[PDB]
Amino acid sequence: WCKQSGEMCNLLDQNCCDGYCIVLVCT
Repeated sequence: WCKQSGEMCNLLDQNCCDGYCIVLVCT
């Protein structure tokens, strides 16, 4: 269950598909 790079993410518990969470959106 990955998160599209650009969806709602978390700065401590993010789970982007293969990038990182900045501010409030995965990349």
